[PDB]
Amino acid sequence: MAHFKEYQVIGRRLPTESVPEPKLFRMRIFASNEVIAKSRYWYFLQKLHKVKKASGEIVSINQINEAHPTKVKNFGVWVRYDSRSGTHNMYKEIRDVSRVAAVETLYQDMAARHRARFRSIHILKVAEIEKTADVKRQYVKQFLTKDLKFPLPHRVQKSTKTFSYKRPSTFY
Amino acid sequence: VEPVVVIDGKGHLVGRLASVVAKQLLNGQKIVVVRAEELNISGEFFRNKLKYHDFLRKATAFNKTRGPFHFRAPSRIFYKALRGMVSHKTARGKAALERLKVFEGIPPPYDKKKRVVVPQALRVLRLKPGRKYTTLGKLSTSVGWKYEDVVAKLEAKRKVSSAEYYAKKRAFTKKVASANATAAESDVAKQLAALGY
Amino acid sequence: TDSIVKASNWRLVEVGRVVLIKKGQSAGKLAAIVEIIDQKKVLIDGPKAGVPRQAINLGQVVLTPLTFALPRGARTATVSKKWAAAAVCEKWAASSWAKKIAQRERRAALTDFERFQVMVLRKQKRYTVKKALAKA
Amino acid sequence: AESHRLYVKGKHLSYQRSKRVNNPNVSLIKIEGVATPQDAQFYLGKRIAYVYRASKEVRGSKIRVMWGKVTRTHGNSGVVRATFRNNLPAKTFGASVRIFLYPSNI
Amino acid sequence: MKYIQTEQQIEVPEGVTVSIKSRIVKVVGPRGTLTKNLKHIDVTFTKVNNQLIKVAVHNGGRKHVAALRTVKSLVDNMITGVTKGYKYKMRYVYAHFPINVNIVEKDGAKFIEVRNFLGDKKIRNVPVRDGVTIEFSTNVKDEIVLSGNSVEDVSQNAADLQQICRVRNKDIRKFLDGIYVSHKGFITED
RNA sequence: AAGCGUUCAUAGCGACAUUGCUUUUUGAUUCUUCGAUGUCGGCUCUUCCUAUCAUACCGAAGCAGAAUUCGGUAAGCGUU
RNA sequence: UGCUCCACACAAUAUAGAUGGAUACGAAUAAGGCGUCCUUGUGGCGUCGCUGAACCAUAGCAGGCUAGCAACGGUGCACUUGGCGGAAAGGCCUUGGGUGCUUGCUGGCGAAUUGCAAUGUCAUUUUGCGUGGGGAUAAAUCAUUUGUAUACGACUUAGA
Repeated sequence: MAHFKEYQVIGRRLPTESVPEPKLFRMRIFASNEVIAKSRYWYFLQKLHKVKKASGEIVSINQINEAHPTKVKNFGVWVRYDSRSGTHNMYKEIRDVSRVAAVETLYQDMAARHRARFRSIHILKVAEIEKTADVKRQYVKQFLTKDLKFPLPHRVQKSTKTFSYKRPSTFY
Repeated sequence: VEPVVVIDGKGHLVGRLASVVAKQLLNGQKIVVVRAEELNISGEFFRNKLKYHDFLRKATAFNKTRGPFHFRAPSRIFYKALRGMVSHKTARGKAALERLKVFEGIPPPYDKKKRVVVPQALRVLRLKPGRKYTTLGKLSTSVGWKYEDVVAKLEAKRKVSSAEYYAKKRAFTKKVASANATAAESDVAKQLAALGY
Repeated sequence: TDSIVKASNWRLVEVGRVVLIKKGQSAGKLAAIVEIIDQKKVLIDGPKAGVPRQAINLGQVVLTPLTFALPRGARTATVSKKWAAAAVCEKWAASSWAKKIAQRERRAALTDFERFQVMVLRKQKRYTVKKALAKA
Repeated sequence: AESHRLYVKGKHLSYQRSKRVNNPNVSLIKIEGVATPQDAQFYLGKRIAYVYRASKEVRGSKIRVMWGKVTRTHGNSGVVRATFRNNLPAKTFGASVRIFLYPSNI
Repeated sequence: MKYIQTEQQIEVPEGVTVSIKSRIVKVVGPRGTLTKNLKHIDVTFTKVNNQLIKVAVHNGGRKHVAALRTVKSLVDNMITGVTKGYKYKMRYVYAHFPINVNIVEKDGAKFIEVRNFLGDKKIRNVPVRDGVTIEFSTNVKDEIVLSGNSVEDVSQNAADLQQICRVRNKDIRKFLDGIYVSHKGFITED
């Protein structure tokens, strides 16, 4: 599913004879399609307001893609992740080009770091870091230093044949 | 492509080498393994011994002369990593082991022929840099195989003779390349360059 | 009185390192490293070759010795002008690597009659050079 | 010249088969160097032959021969499926079978 | 974590020349020379002006990046072995039975022997490594000085003395007897 | 780890608990054998286990040495 | 007129599988290969690798015949000088000569009826009858017997 897309969502309670024209809550949702996004919305509004999707309705669904979708940027992202024996808040800072692509990475490594599947990850808020020197993760700050230069040593080489004859080099 | 290939196992994971050989046998390729003593297994050498002694202890109890024959030669320890690695019980598997010739070191006449390698099973390509690899040339010495020295000088003797072979080859290789460039630039090569050669 | 050490030169990873993409929709075009994300993901742009300015894992690309300076986080047109100014493409084709790839695909396209020509042509270059070896 | 084959070699792998069930109906073939089902269709459909030597001659040839057609690609490694007019004797595992270039499709 | 880069500085004084290919090093200086393998470290070396050597690691993990500081602490130790040399002055402490050591050449092979240890007749010969010279510091009681270039070998020899004179099957904490390193000095005082 | 252990909770321990393994005990049950699987103990015979009694090497101590006690690798060797 | 080995048939069966070529450094890879140069190295400088998709070879009735040209080569085929090679050497390389082919080049000659494809056969073994040459002219066992041996075997004996 990891080919996520940020589907912006607006939902509202069903109209009632007492108070029509309801509150019309809105949310951004990170999901692999329109469908999961629709319910993922319903999961979150299931939390913060007395409403279920049967008693409510989805006024609209739309797609989101970054204004400059090929510009690198730093993301400051909060999340609560359901631990093995509980749950904790969690504040990572990941540097990726697309807002969705950041989550593509984030859901991947959180599953690696603390074995939290896509099931229980609740992104509290994604906050793209608007400038530099305001992040607090060294593994990102080391990408914020100037003239980032380094080699990629020990290059791997795929082989389309099971046999070679060269004792392949590894220089790169 | 070559029906009988002299495969060299220098710096090759024993497991990964086994499969890329397990396949080729069952495709029917004639396979001769050489330089088998100094194959590589992934893990710390000390622990590579422990797992063997655990396997070494494993034997039938009622008659220790008919149980799992714990071979010791580096070629044979690799060979055992081909039994079970290949369906040895059936005749097809038996014919597979028939068409496989594991040969420690470089016995004749394969020395005078090309030692193919396996890109996949290479230690350099597969191991994370800095991880603990282990050569079987020292392990088999540490676990009973007793011919480390004799193969050491024998391989030493072949290498110093082979080096001269290459030294003679390089001399001739130089002259053919020198004549290549000298005869190059000719109009015939001009078609070749345009044509694709 | 002289100390000797070898730097063991690599193909460095930097903004301004001309790259060759290997696999994917492009699979063989040239690009410049726009900006690095991490050690396994970078930014590439192919205005001279039609490769859309994108972020790609390094696994689908291979670095080149080629080198040219341009600002980080650059845009497509900014990439283009320096690409044209430094004449990277032409000197890329000047690299012996370029000929090998080209003749590889040139070989992949030559036809049977061309094959038969080389069959004859290889024998002409054979005889001409072989006598020189014999005279040698 | 020195080569007279007008076929591409083919190593016969095995039966179309599951773990503990094998099917004589379909057999698997590998062509040397062919890589992907992207360019395996080129060999797909061609007439293919299993040549072998018999102890006694039958019809003016000690070399009895088996006929079959390659049907479809198989896996992602360029292995192809082939049906033979007479199923392989299962001794052919690892035997080089010929892959002819007709019916031509170019 | 894999820091993309890590750096260390090797301060080579002008009296020492360095030759490094692969991971094999060889210094040349007035004291002599030393050669050591590093085939298990996976680092990089480079130079500024043939006085500063820059060792580096790219994309190294925490356990990996530790070694980068070690080898710098190793190579400068090479320098001090060839610009200073390492002096290990020893002490022959004993309760009642004094320690006697015999500079003795068995057969072309030098071994230092421990005799009179607790009045015991053990021929406790100990091998001595190359360049490691044994001299009794005169004018001061119960010292032995181990002089040599390679800090590892000179210390390893001294460590061997520590263990070879190790009193057994007794509560050592008051059986203070044995052999002990007074100081970890240098051949030259600079 | 409350306390004992001169002083010191953890040399030795170690109250109040509390978390494991075992089938070498004995439990509970009845899955197996009622058209037979010979049931204790002894004799002798051998292998295996370690959760070590001595033996090799060590470590600790309220271990001056000996006797010591705990602890480690250790089933090779023995255990009348 | 046994037996073996050299040449050939040919006849048989027998094939875990020929249908261009196993086309030969080592070591290392966070490093080398190759080339030039020398104040000879852990050297200088340069090139190169980023796939064997490479190198050779490869055209001729399934590879026939004939003529000619530019050369002194390739290239079989065997011969021969030698050398090398004991890890399972059993092969490698070389001198020299002859031999055929040569598609380096030009020409000419014949290809047909298997009739629209029907592998359209070209190998590797070994034997068996024989061809026609070479070499060579024995053991073992039973039985008798001895005991260092023994249930019987076996072993150890001795015996023109």
